[PDB]
Formats: sequence, C-alpha cells, structure tokens
Amino acid sequence: MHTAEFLETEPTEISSVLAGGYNHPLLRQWQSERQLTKNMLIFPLFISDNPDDFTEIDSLPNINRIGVNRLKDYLKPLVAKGLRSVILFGVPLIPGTKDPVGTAADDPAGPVIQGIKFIREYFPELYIICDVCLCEYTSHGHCGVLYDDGTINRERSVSRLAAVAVNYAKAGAHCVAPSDMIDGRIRDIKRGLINANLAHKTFVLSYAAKFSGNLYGPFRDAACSAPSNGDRKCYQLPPAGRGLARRALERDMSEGADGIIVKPSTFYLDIMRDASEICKDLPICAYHVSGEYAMLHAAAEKGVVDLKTIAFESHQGFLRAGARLIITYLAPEFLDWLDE
Amino acid sequence: MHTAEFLETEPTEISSVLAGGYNHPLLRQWQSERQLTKNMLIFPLFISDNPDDFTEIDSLPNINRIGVNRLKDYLKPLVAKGLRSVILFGVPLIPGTKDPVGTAADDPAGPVIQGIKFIREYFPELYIICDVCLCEYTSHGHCGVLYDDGTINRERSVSRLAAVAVNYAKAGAHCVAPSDMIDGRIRDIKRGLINANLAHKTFVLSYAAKFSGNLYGPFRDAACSAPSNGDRKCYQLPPAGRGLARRALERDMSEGADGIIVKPSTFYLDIMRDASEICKDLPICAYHVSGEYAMLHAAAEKGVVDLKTIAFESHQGFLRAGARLIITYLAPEFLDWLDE
Amino acid sequence: DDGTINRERSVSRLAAVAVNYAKAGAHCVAPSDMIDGRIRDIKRGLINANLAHKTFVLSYAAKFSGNLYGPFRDAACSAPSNGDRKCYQLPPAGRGLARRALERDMSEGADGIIVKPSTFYLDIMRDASEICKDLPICAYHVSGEYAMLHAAAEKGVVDLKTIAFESHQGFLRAGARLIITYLAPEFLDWLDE
Amino acid sequence: MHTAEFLETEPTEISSVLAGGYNHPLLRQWQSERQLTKNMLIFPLFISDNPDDFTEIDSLPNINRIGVNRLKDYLKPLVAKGLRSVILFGVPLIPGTKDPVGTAADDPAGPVIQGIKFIREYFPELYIICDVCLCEYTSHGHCGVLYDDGTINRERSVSRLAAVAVNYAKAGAHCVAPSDMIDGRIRDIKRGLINANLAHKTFVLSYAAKFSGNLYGPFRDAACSAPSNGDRKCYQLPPAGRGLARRALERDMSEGADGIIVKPSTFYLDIMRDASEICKDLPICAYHVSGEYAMLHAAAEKGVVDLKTIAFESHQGFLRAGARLIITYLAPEFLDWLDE
Ligand SMILES: *C(CO)CCC(=O)O
Ligand SMILES: *C(CO)CCC(=O)O
Ligand SMILES: *C(CO)CCC(=O)O
Ligand SMILES: *C(CO)CCC(=O)O
Ligand SMILES: [Zn+2]
Ligand SMILES: [Zn+2]
Ligand SMILES: [Zn+2]
Repeated sequence: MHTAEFLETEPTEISSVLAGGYNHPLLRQWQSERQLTKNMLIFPLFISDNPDDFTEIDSLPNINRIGVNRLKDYLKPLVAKGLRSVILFGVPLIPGTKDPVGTAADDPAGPVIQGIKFIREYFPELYIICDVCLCEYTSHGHCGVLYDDGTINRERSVSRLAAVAVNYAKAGAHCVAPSDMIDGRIRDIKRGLINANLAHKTFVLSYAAKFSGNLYGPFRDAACSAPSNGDRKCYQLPPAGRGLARRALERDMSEGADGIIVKPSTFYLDIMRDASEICKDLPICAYHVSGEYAMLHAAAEKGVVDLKTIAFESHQGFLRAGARLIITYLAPEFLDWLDE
Repeated sequence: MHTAEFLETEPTEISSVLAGGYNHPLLRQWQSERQLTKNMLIFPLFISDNPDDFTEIDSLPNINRIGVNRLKDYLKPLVAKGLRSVILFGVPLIPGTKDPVGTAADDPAGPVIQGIKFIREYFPELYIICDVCLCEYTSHGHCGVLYDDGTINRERSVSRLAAVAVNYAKAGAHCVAPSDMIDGRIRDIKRGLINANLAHKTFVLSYAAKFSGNLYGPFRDAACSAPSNGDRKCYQLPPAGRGLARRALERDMSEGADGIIVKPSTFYLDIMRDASEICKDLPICAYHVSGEYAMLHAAAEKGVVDLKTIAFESHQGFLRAGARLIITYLAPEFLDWLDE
Repeated sequence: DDGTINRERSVSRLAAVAVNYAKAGAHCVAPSDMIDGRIRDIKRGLINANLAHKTFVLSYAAKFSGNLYGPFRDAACSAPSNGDRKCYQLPPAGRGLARRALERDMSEGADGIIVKPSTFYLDIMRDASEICKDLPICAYHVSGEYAMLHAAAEKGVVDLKTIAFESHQGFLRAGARLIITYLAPEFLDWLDE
Repeated sequence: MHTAEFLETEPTEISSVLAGGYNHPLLRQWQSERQLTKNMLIFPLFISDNPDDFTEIDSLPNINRIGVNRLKDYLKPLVAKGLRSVILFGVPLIPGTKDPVGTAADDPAGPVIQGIKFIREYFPELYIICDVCLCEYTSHGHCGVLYDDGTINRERSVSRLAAVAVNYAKAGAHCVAPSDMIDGRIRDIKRGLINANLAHKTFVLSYAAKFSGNLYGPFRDAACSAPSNGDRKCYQLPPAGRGLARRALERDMSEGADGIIVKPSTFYLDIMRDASEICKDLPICAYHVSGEYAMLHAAAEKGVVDLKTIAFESHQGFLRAGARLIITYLAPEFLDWLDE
C-alpha cells in the first residue's frame, strides 16, 4: 500500500529561516522599502479648449475631458482628500488650431496655460506639472517638427519644445515633463529655463524611459493624438531596448533632469529598478498608462481580479521597484483607500 | 497674434544622440539582450486522475484538465511545433485520495508519476519538469504539513517534500520545481537527491521568488487548491518584500538550486532584474501565472489591447528583465508565432 | 567570579528568556545584551521551540557605550555594579567593530537590527543600510538624546516639534525604516496634520 | 517554583567573538579610524567693526563679538595652547554699512579684511580661513543678491561672491569657505582665484552640504543675520534631501573645492559618511553649529549629560563618520583636554 514517505532531515540551518521576518501583518509594512502615501500621487488632467467641457473618455474609464469652467468643482473634492499634484494635458478642439509647428502648444489662451492660471489662483497649494510635447498640437499628430520626408527634425523640434516648456514655466507651472523623447531636448529645455531665469524654480521631470507599446490606447482617445503615417517607434524606445533605456536615463540626468519618469510602469518594472541605480540621487516616477489602467478595470470586470487589491499590488510594485512618485488615474481612489 | 516661438539652440551634443541605434526594424532585434526562441518555453500540464479526462478550466481560457488517455493526441501537435519542455501539475479527483500528509503526492498510480512514465515513453525527447508541493494533495489545501494550530510544520513538511521530489526523479522526471516556499526545503531536496544518487541528473528549479497576490486566480480552479482557514501569506513573500526576495534568492542558490523561478512575472519584473544579478550564473525562469494570463485575455476581449501584441510585449519583457526561460500558457500560440 | 561576563552561561540564559517571552506570546525579541554570539543561540532556541517562523529577531547589533543612557538608568533601575559596561558595549569610535557586529548578527539570524544611540550615530545607520540592506533597520532614540532635546527646547535653544522632526527624519535619511522613540505619543498627533 | 532556565548551547563560533578587540582602554584607541588632535580644530571668530568690541553673544555661551583691539589678548593664549586655524566672520555694526549688494563684504576697512591683516602680522603661523557670504552684509540679510521678487539672483550673486572671495585671498586669507550654497558659486570662485593668480595658494573649503534646520539659532545673534521675508529653504538643502546633498558634494568637488564642510554635524553624521566616499580624496570638515553647541551646554546644565564627556563623544563621532577637520566653539576647551 502506498504510504507517505518522510526523508531523514538534518538540523535546520539558521540561514534557511526567513519566516521570522514576515509572519505578522505589521511586518508586511516593515518589510517595505517604501510606503504608499497621498503626496506621492499625481493625477492627470485633460483640459479642453471648451470652458464648459466635461466629456467622458471612451477608453478611459472614469476619466473625462474638462473645460476650465468645470475644473473647480472637479478639483475641490480631490484636493480636500489630500491631492498635492497634477499633470496637465492640453486638448484643443477648436478647428484651425493645429499646425505643422504646434504653434498652439504655448498659446496663452490655450487649455494648458489657461488651466495653470486657473489652478494657481483657486488652488495655490497644488503642485502643477505640465506634460511637454507637440503631438496634441501638430497637424500630423507626431511629438515634433517633421522634416519634408516625415521623420522628426530634432533641431527645430527641440528648439520648439524648449520654447513651450519655458512658456509653461513663465505661465506659472512648477514643473515640466517633456514626453517627446527627442534626443537632447532636456539640455535645450534646461538652457532655456536658465536663460529665462526660471531654472531655480522649475523642476524638470523627464520621461527618460518611454517605451513604444500596446498600452497607449485610451490616451489616444482622451488626447486625440493619432500618428499620421508611420510608427512612433522612431523616438519611443523599443520594448527590448534595455541598453538604450539605461543610456537615455544617464543622458537625461546629465542634461539637467531633476527627476525621471518610467512609462509604461508595470510592464517595465525592471527598468524602474535600473533607473533606481543609475538615477539613485533623483526622484523616480512611475506612469500607470491608460492601457495598464484600462487593463486592470477590464480584468476586474471579468472577475479575474479585484480592482482595489490589484490596484494596490501594482502600485506598491512601483515603490518596490524604486519609484517614489506615481502618475495614475487611480489617484481619486487611492485618496480614499489610503485613509483606511 | 500668438506665433510659434523657437529658442536659440546650441550645437547638438553627440552624447545626446541615441537614435542611430534603433531607427530600423532589424535594429530592434540587435538592441535586445536576448531573443525569444521556442526552446525557452515551458508549457504547464494539469494531469487528472481520470485517464479519459479533458475538462476545460473556467478561469483558464484554452487550458484543460487532461487524463493520460488524452495526453498523446494533445502533445503530438505541440511537440511537432517545437515544444521542448513541460511542467506537470497533478489533479487527483478520486475521493478519499487527499489527506493530512499529502500521501497521494508521490503515488506511483497518481497523475503526476503516471504522466512522467507516459511522456518518457511516447515523447522521450521532451524535458519533464514536475512542480513539487502538497497543496493539491492535502486535506486542508495548504502547501505543507500543518501543526495542530494550523501553521506549517517546516520539519515534517520539508521532510515530506524531499521524499516527493526524489520519488518524481525516481519515476523519471528530469527536473523538480518546489513551489512550497517553505524555509530550507531546497537543501533537503538536494540532499535527498544526492542520497538517492540522482543529484547529477536532476535539475533543481526552485520557485525562489514566489509572491502572495491577486493573480493566482484561475489556477485555483484548474488545480483545485483552495486554502483552508487563513492566508497563504505565511510562506508566500509579501508583495513589497524585496529584501526578503533577495535573501530567498541567495538562500535557494546556496542550497543547491540549479535555476530559479520568479512568480508572478510581469508584476514582478524588478525582482527578475534582482535575480539576474544575485543569480547571474543560474538560468532564471519567469512564470506567467493564470491571473496575468487571464488578465491579458480579458483586456484583449475588451479591445483594450491586442493579444498577440501584448503577449509579445510581456514575454519579451521577461527576457529584458533577465529571464532566459518562460513558463506560460501562451506557449501553444508562441510555437506558431515564432515561425513567422 | 572575577566580575567579567560569562558568555557561555549568559547567552545560555538569554536564549531561554527570549524563547520564554515568545512562548508567552511576544511577536518579537530584541536582545540588548551585546554579548558575542547571543543571536545564534537565541535563533537556535527559537527553532528548537518551533517559534522561529513566528518570532521576529530584532537585534541591537550596534549598541555603543556613551553618555546618553542617563534617564533609562532611572526608569529601569539598571546601575552597573563595579566596573564599566564598556566590556560589551561598542566603543564610540569603534566603526570597524560595529560593521563586523552588524554582519555577524545578520548571519546569526537577525531579522532586523537596531542602532543605538541614534542621532549621535547616524553614520552607523548609513553603514548598516549597506551591510544589512535587505533587513529593516531600526533607530533607538535613547533617553539621553530624548532628554537632551527637551532640555534644549526648555532653554529656548530649539523648538521641540521642529527638532523632533529634524532628528527623526534624520533617522529615515540615514537609512532606518523603524523608530523606537519616547516621542511616539507626540508624533501620533503631529503626523495627523 | 520558577527557576532559572539554561538552554543547551553549541560550541562558540570564532566568527561570533569580537570582544578580543576592545577589552582594554588602549584598544579603544586602536579601534579608532582616526584620533583627535589639536591641529584638527578650527575656532570661529566673530570680528566686529568696533576695534574695542568684546560683547558676549546671548545664544552663544562663552563666545563673544571681538574688535581688532582685543584680538591679540584673546588669541595669544589659544595659540600658545596649540591653535592652528581660525574661521573669520564679519560683524559690521556701523549704520549705513549694509546694502543690496553686500558692498561692505570686501571692504578693506571692514572687520574681516582688518582681522586678516592683523592676524597675518601678529600670528603669521595661524591658518586663516574666511567664511564667504553676503548674508551679514545685505540689507535683507540673505546670502546673496535678490531679484526684484525676492528670490536669489544666482548670476549676480555668484559674480559678487567670487569678487569677495578673491579679495579676501588678496588681503591675505589662506582659505575661503563659501557658505552661500548658491548653485555654481564654487566654479566662479575658483575661476576668479585662477584669474587673480591665487588658485595655487588659496584652499577652497566649500560648504557642500549645508542643510536648513532648527540649529542655526545662536549664530543669528552673534552674526545678526536675520532673513528678511521668506525662508532660507531656497538654497539650504532640505533635511531629508540626501540625494541632493550627494549631488552637491560631487558638484562642488568637480568645481574646484579642495575640501568640503558638512553642516550641521551631529544631526547629519550620515551625510559625512556619504561625503567620505564621494569626496574620499578630499579633507572633510564637520561644523558643530551654534544650535548643536548650545544644545550640549543646555543638556549639561540640566544634568542630562556631562559636557566634557558628550563633547568628546560628539567630536569623536565626526572623526568616525569620516571627518578629519572640525570647526567648533569648543576648541578652547579641547586645547586643554587634549593635553591630558
Ligand atoms: C503619456 C503621454 O505623455 C500618457 C499616456 C497614458 O495613457 O497615460
Ligand atoms: C503556481 C503553482 O505552482 C502556478 C500558478 C498559475 O496560475 O500558473
Ligand atoms: C536601551 C536599553 O535596552 C534603551 C536606553 C534608553 O534610554 O532608551
Ligand atoms: C554657519 C554660517 O556660515 C555657522 C552657523 C553656526 O551657528 O555656527
Ligand atoms: Zn507627444
Ligand atoms: Zn503548493
Ligand atoms: Zn550667508
């Protein structure tokens, strides 16, 4: 008859015993290199050129396109809940606004600058971060000024991007986040800020590690940034490009970045780990993109996982990988959860 | 009139130029530290104690519970497609089979050992990996022998696990993968193998970094391993426990592991990166758990992402993070995709 | 018989005490003896008592001899009898010894370590953060440091809440992620604002 | 009856035995990476524009504001005791002396330059260090030239600071210690020195790691440097800013610093440890600020600790953390103590 067999074991080696460090709920916290707090969250904002706007984004569950006239009633509760920072994204819908050089990018009458002025007056305690790019302002939809052939023109592009970033800062933005990925843009942006005498008050949060992938979905709807002819795989790092990512991190830091952003996040946790060593002295921010965010909601709906649970697992994964800041659409939720 | 502003730029710094390394499709490959190949895939197999079995797992799309009599027709096409390895999971459904010491675990008449003998004869070229645990064979459902209170009994547990692993090897398994997570089990398993004169032919692939989370869903259905009273957070590493994970990796390696497994995968990519340094001389395997696998399918169904695309992004993320082996339910698909 | 500690009997006794505390229901034991090799014996005792998997071992790996243990001598009534405690307690300048003790205790089974004093030994916390990078590090704001802040605050040399925050956040900066302090009640209030 | 229990112990492991290295008083010295000597001390001097001055500073016990006419009788005993270096701080009390550009900073008739000339003639063997800043010479009280809004103007500020440092060197100072903390001031000061052909005889001791805190008390009295509107938290490193401190250390070194100062000291011992690695090839100096100094006296008075004892513990803590130089108000005392 088959009976349970027990092998002859040796005395337990102390070096084998790790269980004593995580047998209690409190220990789970002690074991964390970093704990999740409210001031670590950065809520994205999609400002429309229509003051009374407040449309719901398709691919972006619970996220809408707001106009200045609705901001106040939208931010009030969040700020009271502990929100400390926001990242502005402009969405000009007015016809004839876009062009080949993203002129509307720093339009003082545009959504971005209008939102900055609005927030600075009604919420002088909120930290204002502005994404810096021309994708949402170009006729083509790309992140920069294209040559005649279609490929980006670094020189003119960065020249333009630097102006935009400086103008946002001039408008009152505390921080600029260039999501273009164009070679050397950080240096020119830093120089522009220095020349505008704003380098000492403007934090430069560079999207140092921005990979091309299948998770930018929803954002394409909310921001309306559909590339025109060709792939964005010209500037956006290849998913397997770890070496390039490491070099971009070092480059951006050396070019003046005060902090860096890794995007996507969950699917690029190893990259956050790399940035934590290379950019050990700088704050690292994780960007939970629309695609990852929508992916969690989808799986939760199909009962594959619990939203709050998986939301916590993923976010605390960012902190584990080395991030100390998080740009997420789940901010409103966390502002509640972190209370319990 | 608001007009496009262009800042005065300096000459481009060579150190800024990285674009020259990934402007072509072929370059995307050259930029990869490791390329995805067929022999890197490990398909999981859920063997039932019913020879004619072939039930579809709920929470596990396209995955079923097979009986020995259906294996052959199921493996034939996969093997012809390039499959080189499998990881066996036993699913005894016969009543009165489970007990307090997982006696049925190494039952020569059980699904696991029956599957090994079957595969070794019909597919002598397939690499046979066997998960090693007692969760699916205990009355309680836990991964080991519990004390009277309910908490695991390391001594008896590891003593039992070592016997099971050795018996699988004796049956003919090429590799054993202890997924228990009980402190010091690797040492006892290695010693048992050495004493059984099988240490030189048995690869020990330890689940060194196994985290507790919300992604083990589907498996609970396929394997029928529902914990009885309490949480598995007693042995399974806490999601934020990076320090513990690093110590477990070092421990298992020092205890005789020939390779290590990181599970989950995607949500723990930073941990794979850590293992790649600590266990730089050992092969690292990523385990795309049921929850992650189901999460991709769910998101794909909701049109949030494309299955093939995101499947490739996630898998190539494993390789980027340092893994050179992958246990995934998407193996059948990749065996097709890798052809194009 | 001479007066100097007897490691063998001492550690033998300490291990029993720690195990009994655990048997009583304590989640964690913190050996503040500083006697060579006590962590190993305590871990072994716990293993033999089948409590090693539920008992966290928080060792005072870096305990220095100094002029800041004042107040505690009153509260605990632990006045040494003949001689100095400088026999086991690390010398204030002993960085090398502190580093070796940290490594030793970790290798002996410590699940976490305590650095005491704290403020006056911030560099040691920094060392422990590298050596014991995978373990939680705890700072112990001793009675002397605690009383020193109150004294200076009373003399209007500094503001209690302010300096309390500066010192504590100094512990975190130096690498600690846990803090044993008498200012806890206060922080439980302050951290609310 | 409760009786003493003794567990069964194993043979002592040699690796456990460390006691053999510090069982004797002499061993306490052998165990020190660096021993405290007289030539390691740097006594601060507050020179007033009143030659017969000699007022006692409130918040600074045993420290006074001296005029040139009292220096000689004040330094004579200290120098005979072994004093080898001093750090000069100017305290112009004459009305209409301060202005928006700290003009009086390098006034040849000012206290600082007057003190240098005095010391160079009566004590040609003393090493003269001069703090470099404009806080004590500006109408506002800040460490530099402010813009119209109130925030520092780096360009003009550093431009001014470089002139001041060079003029001190021209006057005869052996070393300059810029305590401004303004970005890039070290580079301009080094360049000015090079252009003045004094770079080979002037040691640049930068306050690389100067944190904002609650320990600058007493100095505000002795130096009379009360900020006007706003916080000094604009240039002074945030108490938790380790990353910034590490970057400032590297920056200053690369900019020409021959040595660096960490201030405060005791409360920033971990920072001294960081500097010891980053600036391993440069001498590191600890600054026992007024607040820490007064804190020891206060605690000693309340019988919380013994002055001599705690003075020794704290100072030898600086050496342990990596410093090999110490700027302290307890110098006079140590010049006595180090004799026994
Ligand atoms: C990145 C654009 O800067 C954000 C994409 C998203 O989906 O959040
Ligand atoms: C882990 C059990 O050993 C596998 C879980 C899964 O869902 O694949
Ligand atoms: C250390 C005794 O274990 C504590 C001393 C104190 O004053 O807190
Ligand atoms: C720093 C000014 O440079 C000295 C402050 C003190 O209190 O010593
Ligand atoms: Zn863009
Ligand atoms: Zn199991
Ligand atoms: Zn100043």
